[PDB]
Amino acid sequence: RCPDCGSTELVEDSHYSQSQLVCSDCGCVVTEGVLTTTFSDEGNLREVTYSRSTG
Amino acid sequence: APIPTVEEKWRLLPAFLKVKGLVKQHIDSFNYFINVEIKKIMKANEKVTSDADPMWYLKYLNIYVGLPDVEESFNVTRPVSPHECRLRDMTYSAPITVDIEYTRGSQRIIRNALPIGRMPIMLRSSNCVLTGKTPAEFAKLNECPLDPGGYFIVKGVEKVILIQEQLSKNRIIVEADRKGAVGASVTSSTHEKKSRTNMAVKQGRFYLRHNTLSEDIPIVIIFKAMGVESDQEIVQMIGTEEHVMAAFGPSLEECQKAQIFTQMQALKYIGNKVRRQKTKIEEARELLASTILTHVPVKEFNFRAKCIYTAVMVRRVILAQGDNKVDDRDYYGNKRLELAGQLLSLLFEDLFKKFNSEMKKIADQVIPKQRAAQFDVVKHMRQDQITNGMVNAISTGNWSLKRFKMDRQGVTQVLSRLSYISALGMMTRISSQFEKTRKVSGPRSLQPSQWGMLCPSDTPEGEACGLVKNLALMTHITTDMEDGPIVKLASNLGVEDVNLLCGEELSYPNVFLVFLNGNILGVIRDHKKLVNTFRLMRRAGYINEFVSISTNLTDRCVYISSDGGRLCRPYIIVKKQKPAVTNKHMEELAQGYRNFEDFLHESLVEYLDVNEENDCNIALYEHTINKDTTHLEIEPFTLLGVCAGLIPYPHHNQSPRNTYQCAMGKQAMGTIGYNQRNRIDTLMYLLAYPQKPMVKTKTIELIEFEKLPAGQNATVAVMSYSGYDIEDALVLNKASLDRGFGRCLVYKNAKCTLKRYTNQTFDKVMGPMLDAATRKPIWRHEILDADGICSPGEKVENKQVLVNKSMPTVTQQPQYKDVPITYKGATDSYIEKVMISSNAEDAFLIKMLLRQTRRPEIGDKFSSRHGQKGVCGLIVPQEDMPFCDSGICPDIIMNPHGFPSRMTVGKLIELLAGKAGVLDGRFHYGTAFGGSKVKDVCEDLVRHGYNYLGKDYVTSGITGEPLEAYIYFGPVYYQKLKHMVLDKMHARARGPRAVLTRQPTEGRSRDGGLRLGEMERDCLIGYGASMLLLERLMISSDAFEVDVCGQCGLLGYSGWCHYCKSSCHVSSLRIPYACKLLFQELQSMNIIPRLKLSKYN
Amino acid sequence: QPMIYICGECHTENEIKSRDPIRCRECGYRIMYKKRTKRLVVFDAR
Amino acid sequence: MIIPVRCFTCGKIVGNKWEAYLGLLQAEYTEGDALDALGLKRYCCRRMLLAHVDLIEKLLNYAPL
Amino acid sequence: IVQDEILAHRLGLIPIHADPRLFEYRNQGDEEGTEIDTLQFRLQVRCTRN
Amino acid sequence: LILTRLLVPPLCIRPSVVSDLKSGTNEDDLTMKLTEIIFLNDVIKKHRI
Ligand SMILES: [Zn+2]
Ligand SMILES: [Zn+2]
Ligand SMILES: [Zn+2]
Ligand SMILES: [Zn+2]
Repeated sequence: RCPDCGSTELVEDSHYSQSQLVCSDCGCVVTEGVLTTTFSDEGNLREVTYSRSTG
Repeated sequence: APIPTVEEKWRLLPAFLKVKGLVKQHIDSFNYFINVEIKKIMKANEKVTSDADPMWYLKYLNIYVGLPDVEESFNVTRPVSPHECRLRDMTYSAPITVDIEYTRGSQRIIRNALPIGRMPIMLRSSNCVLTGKTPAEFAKLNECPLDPGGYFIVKGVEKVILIQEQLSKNRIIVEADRKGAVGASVTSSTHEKKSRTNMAVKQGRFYLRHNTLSEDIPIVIIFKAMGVESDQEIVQMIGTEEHVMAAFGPSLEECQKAQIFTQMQALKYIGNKVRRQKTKIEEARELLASTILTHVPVKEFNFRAKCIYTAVMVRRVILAQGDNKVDDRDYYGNKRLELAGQLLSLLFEDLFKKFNSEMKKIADQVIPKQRAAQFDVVKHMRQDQITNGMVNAISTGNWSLKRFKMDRQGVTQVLSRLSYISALGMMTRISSQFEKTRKVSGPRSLQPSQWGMLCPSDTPEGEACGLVKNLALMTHITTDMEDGPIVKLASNLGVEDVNLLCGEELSYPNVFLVFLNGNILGVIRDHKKLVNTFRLMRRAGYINEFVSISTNLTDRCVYISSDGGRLCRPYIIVKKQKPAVTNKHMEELAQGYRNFEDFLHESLVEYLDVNEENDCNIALYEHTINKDTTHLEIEPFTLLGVCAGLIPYPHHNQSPRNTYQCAMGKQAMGTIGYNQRNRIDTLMYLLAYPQKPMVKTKTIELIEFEKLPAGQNATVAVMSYSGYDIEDALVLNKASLDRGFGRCLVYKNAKCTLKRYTNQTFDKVMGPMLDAATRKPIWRHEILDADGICSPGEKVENKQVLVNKSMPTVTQQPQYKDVPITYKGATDSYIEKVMISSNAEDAFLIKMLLRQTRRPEIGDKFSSRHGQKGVCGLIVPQEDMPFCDSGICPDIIMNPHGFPSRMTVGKLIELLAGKAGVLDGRFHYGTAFGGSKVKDVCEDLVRHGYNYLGKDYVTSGITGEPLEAYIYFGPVYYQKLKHMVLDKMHARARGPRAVLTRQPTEGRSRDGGLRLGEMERDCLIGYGASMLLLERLMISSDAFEVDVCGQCGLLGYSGWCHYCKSSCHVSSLRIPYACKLLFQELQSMNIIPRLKLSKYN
Repeated sequence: QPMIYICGECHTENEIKSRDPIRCRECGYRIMYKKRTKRLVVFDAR
Repeated sequence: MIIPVRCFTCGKIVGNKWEAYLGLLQAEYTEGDALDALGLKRYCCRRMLLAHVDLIEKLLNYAPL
Repeated sequence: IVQDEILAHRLGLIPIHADPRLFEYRNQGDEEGTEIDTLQFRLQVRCTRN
Repeated sequence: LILTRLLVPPLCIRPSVVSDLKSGTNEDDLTMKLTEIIFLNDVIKKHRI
């Protein structure tokens, strides 16, 4: 929601190669930047299932 | 009195292309694999049985591959076209079945049709549906008739198996070691084992080194162990020359130092030197008979042939220890080319052996304890094993054969669909065995042995320069023969048995050794008669035309090569200063009385190998024929490959220019085929108005490139204008680009899958989320249809969904979360088609073909078919372009300064020929080492009233005054490249970061930022800008604020130190996030960095 | 709502609903394209 | 794919003279005399008509229809 | 089979015999067009078997 | 210099990716090595008991 006015009309829109949350009423952002994994590590990481990781 | 010349001689080239040539190699190899080799592999493992419960067996009778089909239907096969396999993202394979007989309960049961696997079918093969079809039937199957084929289609992608190049097996190689010692090596490889044994002279004596021995042993001990015990016989076998005995003296002395004088003592010594895998004597004898020199066969423990072989090897080493006659590895006469056929044969053999082993294990596990219910193999004939093996080996490209210990990578590559020339050139590629292991520069160089076999100029510019090559226009790869009649003719031609005489005859100057695929065939005298008779018998037809025979007078060895993979080239036989081919034969060939096979049978044209042509004399032209001539070159321009054939007048240009031109033509933009509209690929570049070149080579007519051009002819004027073409740049006309010149189309693919999971739930597409305020879909869901799928014909903008995909989160009511396929793109795209298909897994595959129409602008890279790559510097209007007396304004203005440094006279010749052609309505030829001369085009120009040098009177368009110097106008065939400024333009905001290290990503498609490498840091250090470097590498990249405790020096969190359980000494500190990651990793490695903080003052 | 599609060889207008096996009458081809939209689209001659 | 309407260099209408040119190919006229009779004095239109490849019918052979 | 953008580009290159002096320049925007500064040409061709 | 305890690093060095497309995940090699080490410790304890 909006921290100042309290408007809950926050919309997800893609910027110029940037993701953030912004309200359409006052144009104020509440959370900018997103953390995503790289494919350089994706091929190195190994898979783990629930059954094998529970016993 | 000039020698008469056959003008129509070049007509021998197309006829050959009717039976062989560019793409026929892989097709014939795959046909031989699926028709002959597979049956031999099945016969080699026809019977498989288990040790337990004897009298049980599984006998294979005959294996069939059938026609390609698809298992989409429920337990029903259906003929499927390769285009349908491309669309449905499936494989184009045929069911491999086999008929067998087995024993269930000692009652023999026979099966006549039992499928066991699926073999991917190469296109245009014998069993492929595309062969034997007319262009109309190709249109009915949505396949281009001009498509070269020969590539596999797996999971919807087109993979091509490159021709592998390796060293010839079973051959002695004399080479220098790291310390300068000139030793020998032999890699004996049979159908079962491969072993490389070496011999060195490190201490004046010859030591033999093998992987199965603990320490290298003297050669004289091995001689004594192999039957021959007298030292005199050993010396006679080595050689009778004084220097030979002087060199072999130390070996005899070292042997006499020990007490080894009999075969038993030598065998005991070897067994003592034998590594673990009298018993030692038997193991030594077995290693000497089977493991060492596998290619040399012993009848019944008779090492006479092996003794002669090692004696000849020692003699060659002694002769090489003097004059530095060291053999070279880059000599292509000792190279072998493995096609896809041999690789697929080895892979199928390995897979069949694994399947038989698995079946035997299952039998041993099931039969002895299950029940009175008799076990049968049919209930365990796994059909997915071979299929999955083939699919993975073709798709991933990594081949791991444990039975042969072969670990190869990059065998299969994605077929490049940039243009027709791109695929046609990638189909005839050849990779090296080195694969960039070291910058040797030896094999990367251009060896003279590549004459007529591989294209000299065609090579990828970059790190792979010299390791990836292309075959010539007229070349052929030989196959394996039976080798029976060769041995029979050699024995009948007077070749005495090597076992009948001692090795002393090997030291005679007139006695020449005859070999056979590395095996000592025997000795002979007057080898000239032998070679002449063998060549005459091969020409007569009693011996296969691919069997090569060569003679080395330095080593005095007659090599007879009959193994496959050797490169051969056709040559016209010349006898007594006159070629056998006359004008009458060429007239009969043109009229259809005879074909190339008739030329082969009538002793007119014969195939020559590199080793064979090493001893023969070839003439380039008829006027070059002298008394000592044996063959005549068919056509010189056949030296170039497929890509290099596109170069008009390549003999007038520089070699780096030709290399760059081939590299850019492999990336040239143009039409792909007649089915380019129904084809849906991940990236396709098409030209709006493609035009065939005015100066076309004969190779272009041979490869039918004129039917599918990849460029346009524009009136280029070579001059300097406005200074916007300083370095390689070019100026384009605004009106030309406005009237359709250079207009291009980019087709991209967007694929989505709706698959069913383990639970009884499926991915479903929701309808467009209509806005209740306006009763219309939202801007994001505007292009969606009623079914939630975007409809063709509309325009797609950035941040717009194409398929409103929603997937369940469970795998009680299902909970669906939205994962729509959004369109990432700077510019708008138009939907041409939306294909919806259904696989056997009930997964709906939706493919949208987005289209973008792009106009040439500043930044687009253009080529001029001469390696003169350029970028559009300025787009001036039509009025600003200069005009001639006729009123023609140029479309492209190129810098003349690029001509002196590169010496591209071929471009000027092509321009003049094209101008003459467009004046007289003709197509001039830019054939290599020939073509239309300058005098002819000059006469054509002077006849039509134009200047005989291309330069015309031109008035400046800007000032309206005539120029002091004439401008060189003419039509040039310019081709646009795929390198666009729109796709290469990139800008990076703050954006996302990586989870491990909080830094921007790498690639542009991943929204990545630029990397200030080590060299950039070095430059910034040299400049001395400390604050700029700090802002770039710390503030703007991975800035973070950590909490460090001033007592223990460890890292805290939220102003608290868990180590000391206090927070009074904890202070904040700015730091790169990578540095904190390094500190944490070091603390994980027990290397604890203790930070002692202090005030900044 | 009647959703229409076009097969790959007979090119006949076939009406199928959601969660149906992609097929076509009087044939067995399994390539189903979507018809062009009826909405107005503006193009520039540049 | 198809014959362009305008010439790249000058801009003379040339799309209307394509099929007629094909007729001149169906007749006994060569390339040069046909391009002369069509009224193409400058060599740019001659190159436009001569170097053009007719690929529209090859694509229509693969059209849905 | 011809692309929509290529079709529009080909149609744009087609000259019109209309007298330009009797018309005026279209103002900025106004995609609807007025009687003075625009002309409409309808092209509807349906190909079928003979 | 002789280790008796192993310092397993935080999750910042060992990123975990939730691959919802299949029935699995993505964990780095350090997690697998630590899992194998703990498994070996448990096996040694079981053999001692
Ligand atoms: Zn606000
Ligand atoms: Zn502390
Ligand atoms: Zn149909
Ligand atoms: Zn023109």
